[PDB]
Amino acid sequence: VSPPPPIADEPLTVNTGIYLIESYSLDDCAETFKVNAFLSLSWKDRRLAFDPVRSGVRVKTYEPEAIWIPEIRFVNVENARDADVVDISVSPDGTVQYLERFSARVLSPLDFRRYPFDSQTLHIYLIVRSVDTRNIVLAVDLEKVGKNDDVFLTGWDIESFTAVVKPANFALEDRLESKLDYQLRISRQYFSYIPNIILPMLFILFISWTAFWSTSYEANVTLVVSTLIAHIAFNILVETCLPKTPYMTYTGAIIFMIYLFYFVAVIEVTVQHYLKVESQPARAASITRASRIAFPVVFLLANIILAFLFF
Amino acid sequence: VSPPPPIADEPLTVNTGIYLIESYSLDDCAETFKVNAFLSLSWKDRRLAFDPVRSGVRVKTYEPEAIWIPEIRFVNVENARDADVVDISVSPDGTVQYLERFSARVLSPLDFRRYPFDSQTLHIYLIVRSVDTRNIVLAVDLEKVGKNDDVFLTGWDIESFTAVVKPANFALEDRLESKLDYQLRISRQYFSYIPNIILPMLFILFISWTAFWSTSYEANVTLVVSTLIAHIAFNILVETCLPKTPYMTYTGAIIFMIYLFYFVAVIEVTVQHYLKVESQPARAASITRASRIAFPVVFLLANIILAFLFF
Amino acid sequence: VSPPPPIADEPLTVNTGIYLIESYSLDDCAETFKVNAFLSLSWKDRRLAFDPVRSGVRVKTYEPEAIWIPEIRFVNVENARDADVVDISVSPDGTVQYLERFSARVLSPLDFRRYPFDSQTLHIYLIVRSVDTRNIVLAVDLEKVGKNDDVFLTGWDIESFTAVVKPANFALEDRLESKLDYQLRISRQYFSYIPNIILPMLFILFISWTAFWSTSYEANVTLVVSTLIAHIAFNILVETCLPKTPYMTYTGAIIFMIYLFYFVAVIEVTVQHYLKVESQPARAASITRASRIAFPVVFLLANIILAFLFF
Amino acid sequence: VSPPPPIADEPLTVNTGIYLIESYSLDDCAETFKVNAFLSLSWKDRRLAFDPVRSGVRVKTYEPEAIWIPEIRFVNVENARDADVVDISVSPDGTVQYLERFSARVLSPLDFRRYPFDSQTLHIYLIVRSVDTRNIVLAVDLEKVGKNDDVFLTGWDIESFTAVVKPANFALEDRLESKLDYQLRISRQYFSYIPNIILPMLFILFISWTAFWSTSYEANVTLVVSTLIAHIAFNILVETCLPKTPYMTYTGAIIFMIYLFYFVAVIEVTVQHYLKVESQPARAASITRASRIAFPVVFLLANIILAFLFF
Amino acid sequence: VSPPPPIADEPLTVNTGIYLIESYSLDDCAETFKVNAFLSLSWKDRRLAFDPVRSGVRVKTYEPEAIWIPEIRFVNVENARDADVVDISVSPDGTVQYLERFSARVLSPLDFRRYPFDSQTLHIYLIVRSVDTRNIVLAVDLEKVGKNDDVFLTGWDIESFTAVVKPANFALEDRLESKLDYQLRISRQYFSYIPNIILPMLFILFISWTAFWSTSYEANVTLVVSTLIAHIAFNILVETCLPKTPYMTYTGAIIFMIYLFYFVAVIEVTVQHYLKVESQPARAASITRASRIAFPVVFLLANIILAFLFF
Ligand SMILES: [Cl-]
Ligand SMILES: [Cl-]
Ligand SMILES: [Cl-]
Ligand SMILES: [Cl-]
Ligand SMILES: [Cl-]
Repeated sequence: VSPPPPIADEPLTVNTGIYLIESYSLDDCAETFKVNAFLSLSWKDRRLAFDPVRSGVRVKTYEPEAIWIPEIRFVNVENARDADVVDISVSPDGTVQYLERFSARVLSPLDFRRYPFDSQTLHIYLIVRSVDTRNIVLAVDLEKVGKNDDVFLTGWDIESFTAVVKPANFALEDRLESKLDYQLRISRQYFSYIPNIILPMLFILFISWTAFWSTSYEANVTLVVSTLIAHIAFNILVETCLPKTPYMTYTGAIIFMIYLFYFVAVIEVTVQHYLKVESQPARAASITRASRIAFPVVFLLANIILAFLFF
Repeated sequence: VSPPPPIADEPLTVNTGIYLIESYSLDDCAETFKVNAFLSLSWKDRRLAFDPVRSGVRVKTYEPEAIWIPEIRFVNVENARDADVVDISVSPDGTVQYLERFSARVLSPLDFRRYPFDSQTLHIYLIVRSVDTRNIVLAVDLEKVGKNDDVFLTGWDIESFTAVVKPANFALEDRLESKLDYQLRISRQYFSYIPNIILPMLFILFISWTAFWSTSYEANVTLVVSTLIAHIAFNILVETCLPKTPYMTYTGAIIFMIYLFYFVAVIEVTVQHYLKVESQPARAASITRASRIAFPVVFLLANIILAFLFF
Repeated sequence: VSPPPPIADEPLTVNTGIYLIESYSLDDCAETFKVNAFLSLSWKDRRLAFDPVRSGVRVKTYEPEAIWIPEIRFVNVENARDADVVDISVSPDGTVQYLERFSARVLSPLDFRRYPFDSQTLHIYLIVRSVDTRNIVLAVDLEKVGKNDDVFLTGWDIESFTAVVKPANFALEDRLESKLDYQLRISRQYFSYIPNIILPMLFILFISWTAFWSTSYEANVTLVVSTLIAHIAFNILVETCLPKTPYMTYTGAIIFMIYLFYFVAVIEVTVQHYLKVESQPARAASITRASRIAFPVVFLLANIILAFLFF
Repeated sequence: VSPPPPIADEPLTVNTGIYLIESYSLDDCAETFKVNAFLSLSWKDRRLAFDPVRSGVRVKTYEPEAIWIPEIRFVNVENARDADVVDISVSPDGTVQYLERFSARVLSPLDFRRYPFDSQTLHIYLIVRSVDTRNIVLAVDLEKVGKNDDVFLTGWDIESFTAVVKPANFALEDRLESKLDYQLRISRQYFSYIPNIILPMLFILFISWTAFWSTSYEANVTLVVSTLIAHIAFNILVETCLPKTPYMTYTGAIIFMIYLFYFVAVIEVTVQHYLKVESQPARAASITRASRIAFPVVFLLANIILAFLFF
Repeated sequence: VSPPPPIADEPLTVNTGIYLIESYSLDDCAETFKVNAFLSLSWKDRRLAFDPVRSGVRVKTYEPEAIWIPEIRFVNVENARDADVVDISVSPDGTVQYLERFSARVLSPLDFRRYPFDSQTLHIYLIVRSVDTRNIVLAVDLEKVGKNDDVFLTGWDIESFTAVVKPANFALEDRLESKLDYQLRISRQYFSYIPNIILPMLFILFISWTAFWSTSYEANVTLVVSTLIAHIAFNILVETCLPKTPYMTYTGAIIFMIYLFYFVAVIEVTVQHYLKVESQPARAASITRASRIAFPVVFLLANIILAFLFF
């Protein structure tokens, strides 16, 4: 079968709808997520119009092979979606109501700048390519756009699932293409990061600052260097796959700062020891006493600056 | 072929049954489990009724293509099930007995609050979407619901496999959906956690408390900081992928408390040393002596409170 | 097509055979193994019997579609096997000789109690479900059961590949099922565990016992605590994915004992130091001197008890 | 069908085009990348020519089976591509315009010599094998070569996607092969390596150099050996799967140098201590004082030499 | 169709050829490698004979379905090769020339005894099972055996790709099988192991030997025990998945020896300290002085013995 002909020169409108049944496997490192949903399609085919009285039914059911069906695809998918046609209904005026259930792995970039206090807009791009006999344009049927109440993404809060009504019409490979943007907004559940990651990492850093209440060089070396090892080992324990970004992130800046702090603490411990050995205890004592305040104060200030710069 | 028509207006009843053959890959991180089972279906189609005397047969066998079959799907699956039709039998009255063997990856959320002493109810939701001509409703054949004796889930005790008899009937995209809840009750085998994880982790923490029987600051620094490293290294060794939860868990609270305890132990060691150096040994001695009791007592008390709050 | 009818009321016997070509990927954690083999099937169909006089051919070759073939499946597989029909031969009396080459991922539970000195019996369960007209029973053709000489399983010694001749006949989903048990006996190659894992782990433990020849508390703390870190780090290096078991294992008991030994060694080091500081060197000296013998002796004794208890 | 015959002795020209829709999974370890693209093909088959006036149509649409299609394959793919034919249009002169959407895993070697400041040229080799009746030659339509604006490779800057116009024509197994080289130029986003990896690794090395301002052998041993552990632990934390190369790399040379530096620092600490103990403090003091300058200077010089040799 | 009949009772010869296009993913742990190659087949089927004058063609082209094709399989594959048929050419005498491009994961055992200075012979076994009407025998067409110049295996040098001309003909399940051995000779690129693994590991061991130039027990304990931790941590950093072997390997022996050396160094440090404390400094001094030579000498000697025993 070939596409329905226009009455006049008009393009064929395909009314679309996506209804989320399941969302899962949001992979931060791959920048992908898996979706299981309904894809509803609607268009007019006058060749399928009938008289309900002379035919004996109010609705007609067809097998996909029996009628012409627009070839709809997703742009940002890894491999083509897994689809099962659920229903094909034709109304007296020739209106076709198509419904399929599909599953797909969607490629959608993420912004890590505010991780782990970030929000993301996931995109699902629907596309149709025009045929020789006529142009095909996509539209959104808002009554057929939504999500199941029990839809969840582990580690995320689902904000909304909507579609940008106006399609993007453009030329690709010498034909017109009609593209729709379906948007899934999510915000990361940051709660667990506080007791699990941030607080223990700060405790380890605070342990190193005890070296400012000790004049024992051997003990101070153990304090600063062993806490540095504990910090690295803790980071191995707690690490999750985050991809390499061409921009600076909030977490990246803090982590770099923590390393810088271990380094400066070694400098202080080295300087305090050298001055004592070189018969200058007054200088050594005033540097250590200032460090007791300078280290937590500079750390608190830098964090406020970073929090302000990123949020 | 379209669905069988009704006698009066009554909906078509599809009698369901799921029999577990294999259960495997219960992934705590992904909150999924794989299942290999039988799906039995039964309904009556009058258009299939025959005279056994004329036909010379008491039962008729059909290929799926030859007859109308209800489109049954699973709600909480990653991809649509891989199914192999085993048998289709039609009796003289038009009763169809359908049987398939299928494999599916099921998405079912887990409650980690009581991990590793948790129990879970895994769900397998069966669904049917109604058609234009008639409404399709699902029913449970509790007799045809079971599991093979050899069915095992590594690390779990399988309690029961059943279904909630009453289906959930609701509207979705202008059509009725009939949903059945099949429930697989499991409880975690916690035994191994005691010698493998809990006891060695406690031993490492108890080692740090020996610093309260020593006035050597250099030895105490090594004790507390090196045990903190041992704790982290031990946690790397025994870790399993638990996902990040928006709620506090029993294990999460304990682990945080263990870090807090290493931190407070450093504080004590720092304070005891500072008072000795600042010519106050009486204060330093009474703080260390109180710590010998305060540390195990507060630890035992906090654990009882947490165990009470979570169980 | 439909099954061959019986002459008298006798069930149809399907003579089976499995011949191993390749065995691989024995996954201890998943409790699965992959197999590549031949599945030979043989049964009698009188409708296919032909007179060798007015025909021409000695044996007739058929395509799977042309004739009735029993639906044979594996019980303990993840997904249905990938099979390629190699040959279908029909002899004058209607004896059908079927041959396929298949690959499958088999789910077979393992007993870890004696790991790494364990032996396992891997099972491949063949099954047939009976039909409306007649009952189907499985049998073993011993001349068609075996394995290729080159068959190897990395890390294991293949003892034998046999079948339990008597099938297990039972009811399931209102029909008779005939199940055969094919057994692949294997024993773990434990050799490498001795130089790679056991010996270095013992050396690390023996290092901690040197603390009984030293009265230096600072050195003893480093000895016991740093060896505990070395032990944990070594275990991270050599670990393999053994699953969590509801029973105690030989390795599990030894590893727990090693942790207990590090703990008791800290106790001793703590006690020896405390007694010296509390003007009791005689007691401290006799505890350390006894520990020099008590630690290796108790360790040797406990190991003998455990080895006896598990073997 | 067989290929269109030649008018004179000329080969059949197949005009090719590749348009990138998605690029993902650039695996440095496997030296592979996944691609989702359009493959456009164009050639003339005179047997397909028609009269538009008689036919009443200006374009003819065909199913792949109905007409002869050149067998185009990729050389450097893991498996054959997953392709979906989108369009086949025939114009009155017999010009065929073919379009498919495909996904493929491409094997393309990477040069690690300049990692992480490297640039790579990814190759996608298109090939056609000639037939008995006629020679098939590939051509590029650079207009039909491009990429979607949203195409991204995590951690890389996509510079260009082009084709080398001249195909490589050669004999293989007694037939002509026409090969086209499609090139995807990428350059690694090195920014993040500076704060995340290089700077913390240098800080850890600088900590070891503080041993040159201390005469305490116990503190110096801890400084050098504990920083060596911190360096190794840090490398475990921030590391990606680079494959083993038969050539020396920039990163490989630097990392080796860092280990050599830890070794020489131990030598210095050992020598300084030995001379002091052997009543030679003047020598010990001058070696340590020279090391304060020698270590950073030699490190800065060697890095300049390496940077010059590799860039 | 069925196989071509014999003129007399001669077997059917199938001339084979394998031409390597790509080789990749040599997995040491799984003992597998992936291959992308051409499989060329040639045999005579007189039923396909034609007169070039009548047909107007000197060569005929067929689709796989249209003619009888020998069922060729690989013995040592995981699943079955997935091939796409490239060409089928029949000459007037009925000589068929078949060509397919395939991809396959091949299971081929590796000898780790000499790792990482090892060489391997990878095998690809081609097989054909004979039929009732006639025996099928495999042959090698040497003009159709080879590899593309660009063929590479990351981490390996490809020496040669050849076939053992004489097939292995044997009986299996009452039928003849004709097996060919295709051999891919490779040698490991060991270069990178020298700066990346061997040299840093030796440096760490040499650091422990500095304890023989120090009488400080506390410093010596830190030296030997902390280097042991560095060694283990380094091994975690550089480790690759070698499988467990029932035989001793060169690398296995060296690694065991390194652990033994750390153990004996602790013994020495323990003995030296004990003798000093037990008023025997002369003995302690001569043991330490002998160790300065004994440790590097015994290490150099044992390595020479091991290198001789393994090479
Ligand atoms: Cl799609
Ligand atoms: Cl489903
Ligand atoms: Cl199966
Ligand atoms: Cl391809
Ligand atoms: Cl194969």
